[PDB]
Amino acid sequence: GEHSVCDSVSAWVTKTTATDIKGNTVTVMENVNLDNKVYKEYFFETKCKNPNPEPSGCRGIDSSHWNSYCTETDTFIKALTMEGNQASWRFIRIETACVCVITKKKGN
Amino acid sequence: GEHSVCDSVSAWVTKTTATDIKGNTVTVMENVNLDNKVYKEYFFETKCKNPNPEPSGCRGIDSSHWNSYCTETDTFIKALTMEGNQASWRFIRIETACVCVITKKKGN
Ligand SMILES: CCCCCCCCCCCCCCCCCCCCCC(=O)O[C@@H](CO)COC(=O)CCCCCCCCCCCCC
Repeated sequence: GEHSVCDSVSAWVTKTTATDIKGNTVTVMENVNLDNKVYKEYFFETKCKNPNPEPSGCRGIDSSHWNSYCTETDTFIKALTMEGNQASWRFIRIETACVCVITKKKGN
Repeated sequence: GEHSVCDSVSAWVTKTTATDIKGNTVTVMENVNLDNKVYKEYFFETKCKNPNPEPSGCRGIDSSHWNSYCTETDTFIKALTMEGNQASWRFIRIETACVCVITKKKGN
């Protein structure tokens, strides 16, 4: 009977553009060519379903002492890309989890 | 001014063994040998450093109504695996974040 403190939505997605590990925005190839056959590029993306499952932020948080919200953390997936017209293999930034972050309130 | 609810540790790693997408334990290659160019397989994994970063469980949790602990979640990354003579690409699992899990009482 377990709950996560923030709700997530995971799916397989394709991207046309992404941002690599170092920051460059880069075109992500529709297809890739390995072992004389073509494959599409898919990515397992996990986003936040919303930033406040509970009206007071993350779930099960002590609201009296903590303000909170849920936001995503990234992973880095190797993919075939292109910056300008130079094609290269790079690690690109895919959202991989939905995590709660807290701000010690003495104000909000 | 902000804090994580559970802490995490990330690094780029090599894998000799790995759990596949269908549940099987499989062995990852040393190198991917493309066009007579060869590349090791690097994976970005994030783990928790602590199932409970605070005595109460996860940080900021209303411990009075909720029990809590932080655990890894998995992403799915294509790696080149082998069993003996037969190499194949398969989605293996990689720990990508530390999330807080809660159980006790309220719901909503
Ligand atoms: C069913 C079988 C079908 C297979 C087709 C796949 C379809 C799925 C979609 C996904 C597509 C991906 C396919 C992958 C195919 C592999 C091709 C091999 C080519 C190798 C080239 C390569 O490996 O890519 C490398 C560039 O050659 C990049 O490797 C890096 O140089 C090494 C790691 C360095 C990390 C540096 C960061 C340090 C910062 C500290 C950490 C803080 C972080 C914030």
